[PDB]
Amino acid sequence: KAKLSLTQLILIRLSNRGCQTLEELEEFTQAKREVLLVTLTRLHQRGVIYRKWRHFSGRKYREYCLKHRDELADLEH
Repeated sequence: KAKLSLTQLILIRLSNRGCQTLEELEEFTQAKREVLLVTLTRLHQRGVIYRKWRHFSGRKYREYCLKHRDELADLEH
């Protein structure tokens, strides 16, 4: 993991699985949430990684999908 950047780690992780959570990316990278969010946000502005809230077990959690139309995210969720 250390050999790759946090950008590479997230993108490759989301390449393996279309959508992951911040907590799952946290465990994957072992990086800080804020630091990962910086990468996710900068990629989000580039239209690379998209975000959507999903209600689960009485609580809403935000998850991130790679190369997934935001419109489609709204339709699916």
